[PDB]
Amino acid sequence: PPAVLSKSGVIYGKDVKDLFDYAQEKGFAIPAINVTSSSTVVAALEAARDNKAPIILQTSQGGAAYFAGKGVDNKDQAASIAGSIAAAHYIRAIAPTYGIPVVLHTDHCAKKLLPWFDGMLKADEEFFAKTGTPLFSSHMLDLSEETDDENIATSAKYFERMAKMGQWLEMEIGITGGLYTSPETVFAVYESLHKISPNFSIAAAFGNVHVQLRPEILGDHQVYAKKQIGTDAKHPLYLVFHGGSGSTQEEFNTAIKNGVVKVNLDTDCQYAYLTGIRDYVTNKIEYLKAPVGNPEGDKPNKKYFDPRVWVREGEKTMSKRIAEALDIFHTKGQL
Amino acid sequence: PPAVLSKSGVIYGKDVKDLFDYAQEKGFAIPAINVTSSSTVVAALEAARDNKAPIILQTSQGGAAYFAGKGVDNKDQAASIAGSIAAAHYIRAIAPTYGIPVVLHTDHCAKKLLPWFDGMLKADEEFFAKTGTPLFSSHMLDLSEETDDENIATSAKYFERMAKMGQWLEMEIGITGGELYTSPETVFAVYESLHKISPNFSIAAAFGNVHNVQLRPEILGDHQVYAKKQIGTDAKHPLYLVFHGGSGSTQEEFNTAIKNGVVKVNLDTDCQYAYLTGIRDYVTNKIEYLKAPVGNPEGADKPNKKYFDPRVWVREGEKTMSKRIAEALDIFHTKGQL
Ligand SMILES: Nc1ccc(NC(=O)c2ccccc2[SeH])cc1
Ligand SMILES: Nc1ccc(NC(=O)c2ccccc2[SeH])cc1
Ligand SMILES: [Zn+2]
Ligand SMILES: [Zn+2]
Repeated sequence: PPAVLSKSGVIYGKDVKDLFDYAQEKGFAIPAINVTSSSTVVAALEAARDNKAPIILQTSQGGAAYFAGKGVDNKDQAASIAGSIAAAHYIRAIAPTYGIPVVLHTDHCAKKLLPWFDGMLKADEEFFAKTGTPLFSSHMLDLSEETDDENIATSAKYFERMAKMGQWLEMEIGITGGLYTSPETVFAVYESLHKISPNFSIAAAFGNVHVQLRPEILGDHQVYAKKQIGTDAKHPLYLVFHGGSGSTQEEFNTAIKNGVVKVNLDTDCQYAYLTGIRDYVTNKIEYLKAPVGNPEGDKPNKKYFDPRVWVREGEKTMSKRIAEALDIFHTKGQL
Repeated sequence: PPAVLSKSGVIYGKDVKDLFDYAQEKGFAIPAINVTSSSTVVAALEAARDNKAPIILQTSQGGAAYFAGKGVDNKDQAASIAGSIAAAHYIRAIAPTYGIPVVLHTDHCAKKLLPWFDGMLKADEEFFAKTGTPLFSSHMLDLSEETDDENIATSAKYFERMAKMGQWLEMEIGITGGELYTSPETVFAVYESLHKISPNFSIAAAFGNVHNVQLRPEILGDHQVYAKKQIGTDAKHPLYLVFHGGSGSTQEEFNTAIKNGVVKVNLDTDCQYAYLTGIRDYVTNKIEYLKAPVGNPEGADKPNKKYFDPRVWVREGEKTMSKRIAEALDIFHTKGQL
């Protein structure tokens, strides 16, 4: 039973691999929560701690720039860089308080956003040089629109640099090549990256739109790589499940059995966080400065407009949503 | 033209004193905004960069506990400690991007809440020895409900720890006795004992600023005149004074306070309300705010993702909070001072 399960805070290095191996041994996936604010970070960590689960927090390119603020010019990725770095420091500072291991990750980065990747890496190296761990646990590349050769080459280039800090890389491959992702395509991703380090996961195109979901193809990848490596391991790969919301428990179940360790579903969470604040539409009569239907012409509506009151409703409704995912992915109780 | 006017990010030590001396001399005060989230930090920093102004960000005990999460038990001030620390790293990390000096401060901390103060000072000291600077620019102590000699005494001991780091202390004193407005005699007692330790401190007196009695910013002039003669200096402002919680004061009441040497003004309610308004005004798109099924174009065939994305509606509250902050930076003549 790996030490990572009894740690609290952001985890790095071997702790990330041990966590993902544990997920595969025990048959569970860990949801990946896009976070855009201290308030969405809080809702995710709280859902995870209350369900005694590990969790992945990730910033997308736009989430990271929202952490910087939308009024910060982002023509040259300076806002995604600075904001991903500020979220990283915030999350590291508060995450230990929730008593759970946390994987700090960054989301889709296609070729035209590699300057944002570049900025995080430099920061990671800096941090790594003075503290012994990088700043982010994990990064994603999504060169799936490039040729698979170019995607694999560029991933590998970045991965070499990432492997010096034992940092995890998630990479996405699609159906471009030079319909689903063929198992031999996935294996070429494995062949290059495994040469550098084992610390990497693959998001393949298996009907997950983001005409039908084909989670069993993830098993064909695992079987193909099984026979190529000559191993008895059921799961030679670490697999990731992107988007395509509305998939049922059986679909998530065959994907997890086939070695998926991580599931991103961001429209679910975005909508969930709105509802609690949105339903604070019933208190609209008490939502002007003094003037309230309840009593006074003259009442102080301060106990109603305090953001600590209403924002907490979105946190509450996001956290419940994440609690559902945590059970559906069998990650509840796993610590 | 002090250096601090040209710096980006959270400022410390003497840069704080410089900023306040420059506030006192050019006749402006600086709004202190309560933050409870990254979103609300962003709103304050954006309004200050947009209006070329320095700004103070502060976490109340409850705001700091909010940054940790309401789900985090706070019986021993634990949420308030972790949350303010985590706000400090976040604010320190993002503030340089907005290009303005930022005072990172903490709000009203009474006797019962001193564990929160202990936990913050503990973290400032570790961080100081690692880096040469504390986490927080300044901290506030509010022991006004305690006897006045007990207030000056606890505040002197804490101020002696903060002065190793060059940290700024703001202390509040009320109308209590121990051996109706704060007397200039009583105010000078505070200055007497704290100034021996370091000059990096400001004072919040009870001058009718409810939080019977009328608002009297003229007594803060009485404070300066009393101290000035009792010291011998000939400068107008031997005290750094702060204006707490001035519910709807006039422009002239604020001008009186500023010219009597107030450098810092906080009023929490307005910001809170302003942040809400922008988000509350996304009640005009209620019909687009359930999943997948939109009134406007097509039910269960037109997606609502682009409207319920929090990056959209939260921004609206940010924008209306910064407009109010911008109006406050005008009112306190802090606009454009960089
Ligand atoms: N009924 C139901 C359906 C789907 C889900 N999955 C999620 O929410 C999820 C998954 C990954 C990341 C974030 C979330 Se909020 C949870 C519950
Ligand atoms: N018309 C008007 C009246 C008062 C104010 N003052 C403020 O807002 C303020 C002051 C201090 C701290 C935060 C804010 Se939002 C601003 C505008
Ligand atoms: Zn993808
Ligand atoms: Zn006060």
